[PDB]
Amino acid sequence: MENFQKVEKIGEGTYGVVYKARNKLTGEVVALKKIRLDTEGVPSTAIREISLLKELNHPNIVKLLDVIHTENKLYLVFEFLHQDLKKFMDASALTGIPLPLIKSYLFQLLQGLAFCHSHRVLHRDLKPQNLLINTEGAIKLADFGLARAFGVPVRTYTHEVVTLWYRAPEILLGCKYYSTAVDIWSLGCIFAEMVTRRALFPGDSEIDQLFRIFRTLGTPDEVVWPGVTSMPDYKPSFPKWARQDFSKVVPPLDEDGRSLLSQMLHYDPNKRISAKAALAHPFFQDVT
Amino acid sequence: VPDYHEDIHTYLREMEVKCKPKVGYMKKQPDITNSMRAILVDWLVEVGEEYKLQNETLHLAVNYIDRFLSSMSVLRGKLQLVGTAAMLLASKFEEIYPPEVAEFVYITDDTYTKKQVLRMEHLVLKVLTFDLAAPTVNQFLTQYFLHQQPANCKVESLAMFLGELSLIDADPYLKYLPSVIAGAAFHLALYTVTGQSWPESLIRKTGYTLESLKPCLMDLHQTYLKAPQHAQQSIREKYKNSKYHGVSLLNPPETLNL
Ligand SMILES: CC(C)c1[nH]nc2c(NCc3ccc(-c4ccccn4)cc3)nc(SCCN)nc12
Ligand SMILES: [Br-]
Ligand SMILES: [Cl-]
Repeated sequence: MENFQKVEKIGEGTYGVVYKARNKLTGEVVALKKIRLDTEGVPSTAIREISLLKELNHPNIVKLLDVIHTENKLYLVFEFLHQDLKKFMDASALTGIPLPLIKSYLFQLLQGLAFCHSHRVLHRDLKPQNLLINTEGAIKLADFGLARAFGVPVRTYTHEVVTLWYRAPEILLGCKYYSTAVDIWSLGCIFAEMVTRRALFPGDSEIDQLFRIFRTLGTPDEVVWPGVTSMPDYKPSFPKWARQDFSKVVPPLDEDGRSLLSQMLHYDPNKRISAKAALAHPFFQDVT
Repeated sequence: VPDYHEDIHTYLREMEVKCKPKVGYMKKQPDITNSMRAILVDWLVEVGEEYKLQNETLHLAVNYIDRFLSSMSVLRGKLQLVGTAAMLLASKFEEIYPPEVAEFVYITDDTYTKKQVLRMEHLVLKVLTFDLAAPTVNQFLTQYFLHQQPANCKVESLAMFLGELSLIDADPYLKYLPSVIAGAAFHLALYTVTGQSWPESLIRKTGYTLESLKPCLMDLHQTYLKAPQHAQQSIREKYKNSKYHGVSLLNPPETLNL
């Protein structure tokens, strides 16, 4: 730790505080993720982030460089990336982001995600604040504090997962099981968000979250999602909204982008496209 | 089958070779024996039952102990501190609601303090280089269960029982990879209950024939036949429960004709 000069706090995330710092010897700019250890010992979020990211070596997943246990603290040393997707979208809130850059970013995130999934890892917190962009045009998945190694087949996992705006309807309606599909839902929301530069479903409670989903995609029933009306938190008094046409919801999208977005935002987790199948979608025909 | 069932199987295959502990490590341990490890592991099965932990959590804890004792000498009076920290880490990795440190200290009857358990935790992490996501017998079995035609709950419980027996005895099971033990346990369970054999679709998926499984199977069959006489009995007592359909009371076949 004597080798690092802290420059400034840059954010928080799932657990701990994150700092920009400079290696004094090599000159390398890094990100330090700090955990104070003061009761249960090392937090499960840290144990998980670390073990999993050591396996996940991929150009669209943020690189863990080192773990240092100093005097009462744990520091995770990560590559630094100069910008996150959220800030990048706020600075393009007027001109827009050109569709080929959106396509490239989406294609890269899907590569990172398919990697996690084929390596039995659920991220469970995909949102623009956790997607980091470097000066080269690369985008990368980050903050694996809420991630988890999953089995084949899955059991029941933690219920209180995924930031509200990016949270899948099967979690909100209280399914016993969830899996890789929750990450794809999140990415669907992000795909739409890059196009419009505003969050697709910005709810302020669980019920309000469902209502925002329903207003846009149509209120799910037994036609579209068999078993939905029997789910724990499904209520027969839910309003029945009709599904909106995607060319009003995300106008810049072409035919293929509408089809892909539809498949990522399917109600039924068994119909929702996988990350690897999405990489083969015709939308990625002409990807840079 | 779910989306990545084949990609995950192939990856778990690669990882199980990297996460394997030294086959002969107990020979190089000046003060502990296989018999002391068996007593430790059998106690952790009790701990698992008492705190209602998943079977995956127990299999991981054992993998951490074996990798930890492959590189560090340990005195007999500290062996249970190693096991306790290992179980704590496995629980934080795998469980939604891990028991707390204070509870892990309590189940050792205050042999160790809270501070010792948290320092042992740091040491175990450092020695294992934070690599906790190890393939287990359990992870292989549950994938193999997706190839039953049709599913048989007696087969599944018996195969879990045999898989878990193999954790107790370092000699001989440290000489086999988890995917091999799971194949042996699945075939033996299948044969005991229905008389069927390791199916064609699993030969295709795993690349293992019965022939490749045979040495482990010979070992596992002996473990099964002698299980009522074993000095350690927690696993056996646990698979008497109706939750596991009393499969530990079933009679093992006399021969496998292999
Ligand atoms: C820990 C590791 C995964 C990591 N590597 N690069 C990271 C990064 N880079 C974006 C950024 C850079 C500078 C600033 C910045 C610069 C100056 C002043 C304030 N902030 C902000 C964000 N951000 C974060 S957390 C904030 C985003 N939700 N974690 C990062
Ligand atoms: Br210096
Ligand atoms: Cl727009």
